[PDB]
Amino acid sequence: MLVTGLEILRKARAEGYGVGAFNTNNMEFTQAILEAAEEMKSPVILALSEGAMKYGGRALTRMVVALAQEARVPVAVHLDHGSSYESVLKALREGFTSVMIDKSHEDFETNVRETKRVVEAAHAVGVTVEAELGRLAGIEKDALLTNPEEARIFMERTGADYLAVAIGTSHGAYKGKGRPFIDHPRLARIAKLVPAPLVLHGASAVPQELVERFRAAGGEIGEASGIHPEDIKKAISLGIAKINTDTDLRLAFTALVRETLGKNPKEFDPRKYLGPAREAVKEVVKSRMELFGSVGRA
Amino acid sequence: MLVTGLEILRKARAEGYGVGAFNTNNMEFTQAILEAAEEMKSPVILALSEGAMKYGGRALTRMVVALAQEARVPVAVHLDHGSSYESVLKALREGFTSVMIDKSHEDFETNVRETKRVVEAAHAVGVTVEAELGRLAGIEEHVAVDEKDALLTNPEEARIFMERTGADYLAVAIGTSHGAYKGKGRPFIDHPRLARIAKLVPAPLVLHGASAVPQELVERFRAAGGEIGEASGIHPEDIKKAISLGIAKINTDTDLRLAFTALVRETLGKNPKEFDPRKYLGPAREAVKEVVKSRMELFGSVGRA
Amino acid sequence: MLVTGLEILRKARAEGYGVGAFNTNNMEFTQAILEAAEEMKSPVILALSEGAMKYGGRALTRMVVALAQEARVPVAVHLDHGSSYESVLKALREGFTSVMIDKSHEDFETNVRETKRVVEAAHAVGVTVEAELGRLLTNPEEARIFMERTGADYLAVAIGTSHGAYKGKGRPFIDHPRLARIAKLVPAPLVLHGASAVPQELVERFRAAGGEIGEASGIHPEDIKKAISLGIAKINTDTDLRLAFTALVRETLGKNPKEFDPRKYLGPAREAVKEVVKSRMELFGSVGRA
Amino acid sequence: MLVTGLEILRKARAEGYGVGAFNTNNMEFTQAILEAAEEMKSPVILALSEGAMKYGGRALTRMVVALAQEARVPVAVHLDHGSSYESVLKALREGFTSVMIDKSHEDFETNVRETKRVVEAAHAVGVTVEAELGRLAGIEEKDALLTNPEEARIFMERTGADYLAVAIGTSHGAYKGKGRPFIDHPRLARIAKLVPAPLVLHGASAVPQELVERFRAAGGEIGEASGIHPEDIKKAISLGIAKINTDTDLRLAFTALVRETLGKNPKEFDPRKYLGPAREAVKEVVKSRMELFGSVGRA
Repeated sequence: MLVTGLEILRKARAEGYGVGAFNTNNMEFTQAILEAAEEMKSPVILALSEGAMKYGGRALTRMVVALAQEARVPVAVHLDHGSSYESVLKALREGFTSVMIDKSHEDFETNVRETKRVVEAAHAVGVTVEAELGRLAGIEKDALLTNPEEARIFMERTGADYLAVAIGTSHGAYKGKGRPFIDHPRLARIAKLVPAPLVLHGASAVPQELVERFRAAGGEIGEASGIHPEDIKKAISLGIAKINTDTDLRLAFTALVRETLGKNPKEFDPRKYLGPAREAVKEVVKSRMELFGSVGRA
Repeated sequence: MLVTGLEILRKARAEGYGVGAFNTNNMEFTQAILEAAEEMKSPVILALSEGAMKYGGRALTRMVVALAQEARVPVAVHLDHGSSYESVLKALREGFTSVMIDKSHEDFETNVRETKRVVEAAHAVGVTVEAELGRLAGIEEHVAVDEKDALLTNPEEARIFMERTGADYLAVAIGTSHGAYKGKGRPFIDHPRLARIAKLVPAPLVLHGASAVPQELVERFRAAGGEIGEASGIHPEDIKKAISLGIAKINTDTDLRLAFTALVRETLGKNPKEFDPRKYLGPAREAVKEVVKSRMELFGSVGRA
Repeated sequence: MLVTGLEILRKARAEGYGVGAFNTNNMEFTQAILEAAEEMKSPVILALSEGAMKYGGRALTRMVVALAQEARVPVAVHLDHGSSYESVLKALREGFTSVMIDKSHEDFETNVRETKRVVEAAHAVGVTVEAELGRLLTNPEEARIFMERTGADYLAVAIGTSHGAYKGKGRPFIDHPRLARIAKLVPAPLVLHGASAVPQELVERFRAAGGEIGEASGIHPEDIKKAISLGIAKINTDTDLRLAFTALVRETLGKNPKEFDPRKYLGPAREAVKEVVKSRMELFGSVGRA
Repeated sequence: MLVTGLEILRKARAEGYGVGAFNTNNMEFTQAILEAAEEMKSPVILALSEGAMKYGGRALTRMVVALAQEARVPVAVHLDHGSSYESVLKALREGFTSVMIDKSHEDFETNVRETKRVVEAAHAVGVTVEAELGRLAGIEEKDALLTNPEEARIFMERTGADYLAVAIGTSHGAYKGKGRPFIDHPRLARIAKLVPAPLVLHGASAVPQELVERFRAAGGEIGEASGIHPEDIKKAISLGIAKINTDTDLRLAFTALVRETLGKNPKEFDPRKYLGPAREAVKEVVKSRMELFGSVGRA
């Protein structure tokens, strides 16, 4: 059933577990993510960037909302990192149950202003909002990360429902040389000041096994590095209630596409290579839920 | 908008042009097909095999019906070679506007029996029915009494089959067959046979296994991933005459799969560092859209919406 | 959320309570019933007769199915008393999650043939079926055989009720012994049709607002309580709903001649139906069962 | 099929006819309106007021939108007289294809600010907006409650609104003015020259005598009911009115039938038996309306 973010994110933080948000751009990804959630009896978030809405169009948005409603477990549909008030309005129009505008690159007053305007429109129609303070970039001394104090003020001036924090993560397959630094003490401090559920983006693990599977097939990838699993577990115990995963899914999906087409030159039936790719995505989603502890939490 | 197609097809034959039916299995194929339809302002049929339904499930069926409705051109959603009564029932349940039961391999009475049962079920819920007589197998120009009663639709039988069953369309067997290997050189199409059947069967006619399997495409596929044999499809001119002769609905599947895969292979082959799905499914979807468009140009449905 | 009748009815009998199946013909009725189920945190069944489907059309079926999915309680959408195989097809086409063809009036064999053919089509698409044997009596042994022959999912038995505002004179008959006997031979959930309470208070209210009603007679509460305990898991409800609705439309229009705003007389009428549904859920014991 | 108001209205004004917008509050009304539009091969607008939003809830909004998409004729779903930005947002949320806010009671600049903000939100979403300037009041003081033409042109230019609702004499209800309601056509004709965008006429029910008396007969009471004369509608359209709203005529027709069936049959309590013919009467009214507006066959 369709629900807002706040719904399940609160029980998540109060219960000491995290709910995974997974990015999707088409049918096979949406199925993999929802079946995984059904089998694991876990709540889940379908994340759709603006890039997704562009590639997906009406086909994607109506289907995600439709499958989300028809699922037996709680499912929210979030627009991730919206870039404008107008983008947010389109997400509200397409039935998203949670939205967010990324103005973390703006000065404080501008971020508060943009965010607050989004909060009023979203709440006006029963939708929840994820605010964003600090910039997603790996590393403190320069204070490019979330200021816990500013975080409480941000949440108070805007009336956002949950907060995305910058403590060391970043999108993509190269989050750092070796194990990326995650500022836990900073996270704990923010958590003491912001009781609202916390959000962790750019959280892919980029597992070595997966990195090698990609190479073994199509190949070509550098010193890829993701967020260490132990850091995910710790960040969640401090208050992270929502964790996004996009890169691991893309990698798993393409690795299977390449090995299937590589091993079967004569093959030209789409489902024969996209189906296995879909399965691999579903498996990734499940270990992800197991990792976050959202299993059996629906 | 969502239509049953009978009206789409009736106007197709009445005006001597064909409407393309295109197989889909996911989002990318559905978008390409429908966009190609919006462009060209052409009516179109979204075809889903039983394999598509299993692969796509509710996600696919729900999406195809929606979108079909939203479209600004006439769109029909057909089952295509339904294997059983229960298969047709699943199609009715998922909102298809036209179903098809394939019992061409069975004797005449069993075909009629099964088909008729489908017509009653479909018509009870405002859905149209396509039925086929004769096996879709290729034939050379050597066989005598073979390319007659043995294989290929027999006109007299056609009229009778269509009358005993309440079918609305009728797929005919005149030399076409599925897959990329339709026959050495230009596969023979029994045009006179099609002509006779049309003279006895007024209902719109349907042509399956009609992919063109263009050489350039074959070579593009080999140039990338590769490995395909002496691909041979139905000649464009045969498609034109057949259409001028009463063929109102033409199914295309192989051409789309090949184009889509050709592009996936080359994009992934050219950019090993790529793992963002849309980077290879996007250009693959675009190649499918272009295939559909040219297909509509060949069918004469451009601007017929 | 939208589910088949079996899913909801199976647990009902296994838990010792009954689920109400309330007939709807339009928006206000569908809302009254769903809002009742939500507040009572109870599973519910929306029943649509062939007349309902005729009157409401695709406007009604689309809506009922949509509201049911979005419901925060388990909801089933039933064709109730289908008169033909084609009628059932339509119900499956419109997204119904449960169907039933009424062939009780036919001979056993005809009933079994007709019903078996419905079970085959519905099951083929994941929809469950209710089968009827008797007149709104039923032999406990005929049921067992009837059920095993036609793989139906739940059975409605003739125990002494009758769909109408006059189910007898003194008190309507409810052969509890006959129920237990069949409940012993049929483990599948049992259904009770024509079990309206046609309350004295409502009859009086209906009359006070103009409008005539004969010696109204319905089923007694205790009989429902006992029938349920014995195995009745689904109780069809309609008459009482129409009465309350009409009772209110009348007095509102009578006490306000200048009133021509539809929501002014249909709204309080919708309210009365919601209240009947709630008390109906209490009686069946489905409150807080979602 | 679902379309915004602007599509059909622009065509209407150029071709010289009007498209009817009919208020609905439940299923029966929505069915009556759409069936009439289908049978008349006419485009139609389904109008929902905030009262409708409250009364029908999500059940009504989702149904109206779905049936609109399904129809074989152009159908727009408009919010009529939204009372706030938040209200307009909800309407965008529920899939409406045209919205409007009514702050015409406020001063010009406040009205412009409020409308422009609504325009930006709707257009960003592919939805069109109807602006309102002036108070809907009957007349026989000058510009105290009427639509100042030159002000309209300025109103439309500053607020990128798609169409304009004018106050040239109409008002809501079944009591529009003693005798024949006065319609300030000249006022309309001037505004029309200053504003090329399609015009809208609210409070335009005819309140026909044979329906009023029909109501009294086997029914309740009603004062000296009076609506806009058919001629005033026929001409207002020739001068640029592309959209005409009807609400009261439908409520009356519907209640009249409800009252007659119940009154003539005290034993009746099957809702479909009294709502059904009520729905048929509203449908006949809608059909006559389309005929009057000149939209038949314009689908």
